[PDB]
Amino acid sequence: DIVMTQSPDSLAVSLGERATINCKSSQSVLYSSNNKNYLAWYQQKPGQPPNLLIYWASTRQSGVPDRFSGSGSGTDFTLTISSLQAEDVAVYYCHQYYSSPLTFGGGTKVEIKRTVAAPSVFIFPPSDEQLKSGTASVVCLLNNFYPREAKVQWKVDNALQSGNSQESVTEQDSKDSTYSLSSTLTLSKADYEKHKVYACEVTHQGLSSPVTKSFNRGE
Amino acid sequence: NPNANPNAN
Amino acid sequence: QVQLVQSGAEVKKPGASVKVSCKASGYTFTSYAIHWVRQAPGQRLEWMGWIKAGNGNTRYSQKFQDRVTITRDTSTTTAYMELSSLRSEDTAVYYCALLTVLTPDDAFDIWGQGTMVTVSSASTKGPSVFPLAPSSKSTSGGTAALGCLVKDYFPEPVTVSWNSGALTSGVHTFPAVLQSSGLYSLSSVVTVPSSSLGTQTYICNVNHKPSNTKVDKKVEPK
Repeated sequence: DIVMTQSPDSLAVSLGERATINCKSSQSVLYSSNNKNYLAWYQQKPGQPPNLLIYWASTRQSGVPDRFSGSGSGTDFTLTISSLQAEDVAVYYCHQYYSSPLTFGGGTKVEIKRTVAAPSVFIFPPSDEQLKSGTASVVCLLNNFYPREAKVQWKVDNALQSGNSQESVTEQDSKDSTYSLSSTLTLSKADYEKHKVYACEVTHQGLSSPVTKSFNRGE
Repeated sequence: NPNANPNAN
Repeated sequence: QVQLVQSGAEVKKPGASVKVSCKASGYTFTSYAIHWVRQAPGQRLEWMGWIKAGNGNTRYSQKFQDRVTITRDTSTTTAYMELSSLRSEDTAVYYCALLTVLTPDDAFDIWGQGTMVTVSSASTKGPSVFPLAPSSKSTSGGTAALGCLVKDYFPEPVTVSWNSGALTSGVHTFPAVLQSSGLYSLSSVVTVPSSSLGTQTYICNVNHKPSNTKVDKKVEPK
């Protein structure tokens, strides 16, 4: 088969800078009868199908912005984004449609380098609907921050918690290049009702000291 | 020659 | 509008079979070939085969040892792909697509939304939906955060929209987490003006096709 290999596996550049992705094929993709390179580039954002950018190695499909261009011949090709925009966050794949089976590259994760942005912290107490089922989920939201690294600790009546929360961080945002994170603290209704103060303490590079959002179990 | 993808002419 | 619509996510037990559909519309069905490509979690796109919609000829990838079967129904302008003897490695998102339709006059490339298939002995379970209501404790700088908590479901995915797709800006549907129970959970949040909470309506639309579960939850202040 025709193995496709991309370099680098991931890259990070600032907004407005140039980004380039290399793709090599284990054998030539140039067809001698029509002198065309059976190579394409695809863009894939999380949860979406791929989106064709370049075909015939260098031709850009009608709806693609001009800042995307492709070059190469035979066994070596390069995708160029002349001015990286926030919405260009994606994994980029090269693809050969020369010999069966059709094959794709390993993908190249493209990320934006951004200025520091402190998170906006929100806290949601359990819904009365959920409490009727006997469980209490307390959600702490860290919204639109950068860099991705952040630290969140739970405190119930000012006692540091351990072993009852789970975290999830989003992909990089396609508009402001930030990240968001949720920390969900889960207790039983009975255990939840034995304490007053539920606090979410947040540490991030954009903050000079930890920020705490809290509430008293009585609304 | 190309086995390829019938959709690529 | 060339368009490809696939069937919904499913859970299958090891050794069983799965059949995914691909409804095509907006073009002459029989003049192009429909491919099937899968993408295992954290993996590259992998081509499985294609079928010419007209004469129904097929070409498969040898790497599947001929447990793939691509068929096509012209009257229903729909293509199908059946994968038998499912193993743990077959858990993936299965796409149908018209890859690189290239002509001198016009060129295009269309994909289905994908169909997530999970190979597991565990049984399906629909999610519970709870509101993450806006309040003083979730206001900052005149902004208010609200959302929906989608708890205890299997397998993935659950899709979340707001106002039937009319609200997308500032939305964050977090990657699901695996709870100690083996069931998944996620939250979908959005930030809106605090001043318009009394005049605007925010409804999260939760869909879990494996269990045929559709839930709309109006998120109201306090």
